[PDB]
Amino acid sequence: QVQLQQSGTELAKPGASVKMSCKASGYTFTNYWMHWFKQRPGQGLEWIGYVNPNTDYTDYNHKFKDKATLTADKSSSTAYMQLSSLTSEDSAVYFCARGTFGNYASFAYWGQGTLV
Amino acid sequence: VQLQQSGAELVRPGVSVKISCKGSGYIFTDYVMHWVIGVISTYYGDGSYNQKFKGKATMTVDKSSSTAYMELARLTSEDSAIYYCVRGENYYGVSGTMDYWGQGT
Amino acid sequence: LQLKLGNSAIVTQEAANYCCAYGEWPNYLPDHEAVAIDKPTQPETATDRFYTLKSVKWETGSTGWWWKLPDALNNIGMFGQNVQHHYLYRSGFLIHVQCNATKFHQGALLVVAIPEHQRGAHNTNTSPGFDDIMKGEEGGTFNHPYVLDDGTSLACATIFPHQWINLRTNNSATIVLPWMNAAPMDFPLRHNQWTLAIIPVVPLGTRTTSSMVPITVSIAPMCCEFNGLRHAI
Amino acid sequence: IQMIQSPSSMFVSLSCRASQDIRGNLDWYQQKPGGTIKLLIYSTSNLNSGVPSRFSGSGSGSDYSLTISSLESEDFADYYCLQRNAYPLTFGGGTKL
Amino acid sequence: DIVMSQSPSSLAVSVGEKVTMSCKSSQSLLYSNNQKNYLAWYQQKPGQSPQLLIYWASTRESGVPDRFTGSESGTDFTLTISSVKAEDLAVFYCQQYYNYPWTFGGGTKLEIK
Amino acid sequence: AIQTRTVINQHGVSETLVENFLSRAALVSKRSFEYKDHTSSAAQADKNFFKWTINTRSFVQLRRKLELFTYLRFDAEITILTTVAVNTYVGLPDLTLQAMFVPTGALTPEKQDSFHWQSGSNASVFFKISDPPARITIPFMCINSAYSVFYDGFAGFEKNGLYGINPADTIGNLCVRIVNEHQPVGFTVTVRVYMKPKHIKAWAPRPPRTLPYMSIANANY
Amino acid sequence: GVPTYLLPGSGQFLTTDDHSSAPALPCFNPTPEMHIPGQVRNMLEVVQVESMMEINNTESAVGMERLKVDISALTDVDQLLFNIPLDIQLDGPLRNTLVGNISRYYTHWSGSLEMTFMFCGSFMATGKLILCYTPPGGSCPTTRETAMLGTHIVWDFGLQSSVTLIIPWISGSHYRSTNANVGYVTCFMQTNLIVPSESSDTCSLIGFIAAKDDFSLRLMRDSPDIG
Repeated sequence: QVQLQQSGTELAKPGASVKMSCKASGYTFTNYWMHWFKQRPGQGLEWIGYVNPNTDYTDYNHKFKDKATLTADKSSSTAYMQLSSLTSEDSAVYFCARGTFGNYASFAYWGQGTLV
Repeated sequence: VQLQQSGAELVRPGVSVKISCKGSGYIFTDYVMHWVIGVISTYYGDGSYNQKFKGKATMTVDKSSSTAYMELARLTSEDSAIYYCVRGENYYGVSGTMDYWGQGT
Repeated sequence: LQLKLGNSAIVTQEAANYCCAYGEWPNYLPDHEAVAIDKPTQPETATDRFYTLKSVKWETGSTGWWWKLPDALNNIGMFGQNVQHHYLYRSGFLIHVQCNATKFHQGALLVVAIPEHQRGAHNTNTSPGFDDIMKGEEGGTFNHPYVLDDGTSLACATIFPHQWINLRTNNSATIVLPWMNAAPMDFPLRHNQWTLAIIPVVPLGTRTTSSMVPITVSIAPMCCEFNGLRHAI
Repeated sequence: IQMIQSPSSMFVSLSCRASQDIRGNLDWYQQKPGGTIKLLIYSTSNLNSGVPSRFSGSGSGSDYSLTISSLESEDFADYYCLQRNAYPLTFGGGTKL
Repeated sequence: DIVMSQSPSSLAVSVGEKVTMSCKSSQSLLYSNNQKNYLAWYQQKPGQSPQLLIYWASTRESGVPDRFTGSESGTDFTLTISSVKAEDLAVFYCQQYYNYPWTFGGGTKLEIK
Repeated sequence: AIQTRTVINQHGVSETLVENFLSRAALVSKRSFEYKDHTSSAAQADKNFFKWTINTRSFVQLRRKLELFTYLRFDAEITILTTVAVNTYVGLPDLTLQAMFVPTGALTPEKQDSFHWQSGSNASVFFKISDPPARITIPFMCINSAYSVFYDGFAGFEKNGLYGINPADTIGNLCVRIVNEHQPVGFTVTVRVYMKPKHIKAWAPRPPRTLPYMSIANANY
Repeated sequence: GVPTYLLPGSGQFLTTDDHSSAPALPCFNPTPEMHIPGQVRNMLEVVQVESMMEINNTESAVGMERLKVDISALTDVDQLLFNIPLDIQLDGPLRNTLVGNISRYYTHWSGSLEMTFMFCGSFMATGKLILCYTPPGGSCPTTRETAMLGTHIVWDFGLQSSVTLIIPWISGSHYRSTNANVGYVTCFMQTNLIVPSESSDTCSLIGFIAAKDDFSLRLMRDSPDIG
């Protein structure tokens, strides 16, 4: 049994920042990359970036290079993603997925979402 | 060795008739009543009819009266011929020859 | 690393294997004083040649091939001319199957030789005719290879003499076939004893489209003899 | 890279093109309206472990397609496609089914 | 069905000759146990019922004079009258009774001159 | 479904020999000829016999078991069992039969009584019903050295030939009749024939068949 | 002459008797024997031939896609590929083999077996598997960690392409219900598959089976395969 448990929903005034989390349990952490997604309601999904919890090395989409930051925590088995400089266009649901052992970016396991 | 039967009759079409052949001069339940090729075999027998005369002819036998009846339902005007009985001969179960003939009706 | 039989030569062998169909070698017949004794010819010096057939094409969607060995050689050469006007023969064969792929292909073939392979037509009551069996030099194609086109099994089809061509390990197979028949000599234009059949169990693949990966079959009549055609008086 | 979703809605041979060739390397995802996503097809021909057999995928050089034989009650969910040839990863549009 | 056709088709002869007449059958009429061809020969004088002359194609009925003896083989049949007389005017019949249904011959009427 | 287990100990390999595998007297042909009419023709009375060719690919219980091999060599050992039936007397008669064996190249009879049943050059057996049943062994009568079970070829040298029929494979039918010639009008005589293939030799095993049969002349699935 | 009396059981007809018979044609010489190659004398020469099994025990696998299991580069590092229940009489991978069609005619069987796997990927591809055998006592393992503590081999198919696993002893009968859990041969993934950028990412396995030289059969009955 593999579970990806995200936090609840919240909102913020424009100009502030906010932080989320995707706590993973049921498998071996620090082997699988942790990707992050964005779904504006009424539209398709969109890729943000990932974090490598083994080596703490990240890689972002070019559109979301200055908005989001991506960290990882080995002790509590939790992946965080903190936004910055929120506007009205940064209101969507936010997903987290697990990659593959061979780093192939297949997305068998998902989260439930966090509305902003 | 004499086969006496009904004399002569002719009706209008739509009426069923009956012809009876009285056999005398030989012992009964040993021969097969032909009709000139339906047989009756005279010993609790049903007999095999012809295919063309299958629905037209229907017949039975009376062992005590020594007669061989024959019914013909739904007569037409094509029936202007002579229908009568032959004694036949039945040895082992095979149908045999055609020995003595009837009078004529 | 080669093998040479008379006129033709094959330089293509990786290693040598000599499958024997049932433990025996093709050999001449003993005590033939009662079977059409007319001094049989023994044309062993003039017929033993590798008649290399055409190259067939193995893709992903392929499903098998089959030849019939007295039939595929009826119209070729010194065997194909001796098979008319000699009316009886007795021979055994030697088959060399060899595909050729690189170190990036993958797959597996089953090279089996089936004695008296009576075929059967799918989902009808009409037995097949002369033009569905006697193909000749071009072979055929399995319609339903999983049942070997006669209702039997392919999983149990290793009871016949067989070898494997696993493209990771090797690319060659060699079967030697003796005379497998009830009668001592047989009629060559209407009866076919053996049936060579190659079947891809695991289909091939690569990143690009499926390659041609050609397969080449070479047949050689080993110890052949026909009747006698020239007599004293 | 840009990918297009060739039908926009369907009321079942839905397909998708691409800007370039992607050499297979395409997945098919389905999103239930509750908010759960699971994949169906990966590497344009295989199937996931735990999907019913009706779904099937077809492949080409650059123009790929999903194929369903028979429909179903809770089959009605929008279908996405993903390329993984080169970063960044681009999804499709989706067919509200 | 076995058809019984007759070839001479109502011959007309004089008194004192020796006459025969053909009867054709479509197939074999040999009974196996008997090894005897089932064939009956009749004679109907005008105004009365027919009468059995020869049965089994070669056996004379008791009560028949010796001028009536005819026999053939194959699928062709005949009856031979030794002496044609002025009282033998009839339509002669040949019958097979080997297989149901039993069919009669064509009928050969004798004309006495 | 109760799942039970027991330790099995056994020695010796003599129940898997080919001689012990292909035996034990399977029924091959059961057909009865009966009488219901008080009178019959003289042509129906010449059709009170039967015949059956001894090509034994009739019952698929033994056909599938026989097609594990390619060439076979054996002999027959026929056994003919005869019982009687009804439809005011209830006791059954005691009557004599004949079972003539016609090999290849001899003429089979076309009638119940014909000069073929009296020919001395074929082995006829005369048995009653109130005896133990008749038994005849029939030797190996192919002209090859083995019976070809599967034959990959055509019969004659022409286009329109039957596929997969070996002309040198048949043995030759046997014919059974009642010799009493009196037409028992209310009875029914039933004849059961058995075969025990013995002195078995077998060559070249084959994979067994999975899909069901579709004809008795070929393998069409 | 000699005085005789009849026993009870005189004139009966067993179908399983061995007595002589009256010859139909005395003084008839059959055609003499010829050396036809490949004579079988015993039906244990047929069950000792290797013959492939149906590893792919999923449902709606139609055709000759049952004879192989596909492993790909997008697979997980700890999951099972297959398991073979060692039941000859039951449905599964060993029903339609060569050892499971001859032993339908006989009731009791007991002997040792011999399995053989074969990897059919490209020449470049590597990786490791693990092949666990479970005796008839214990149950089938579900994780790789609990499966390692049994009897296992760690098979590296980058160097070899065939392995051989010896099954120690199986036995079975029909018990008029049916026995079960005679053993399992399960296979887990050890490392992920490694292919270059030119070979395909999908590889396949093929499994074989053949009885050893101490297999045995007894009490012949009739097969239910065609009835």
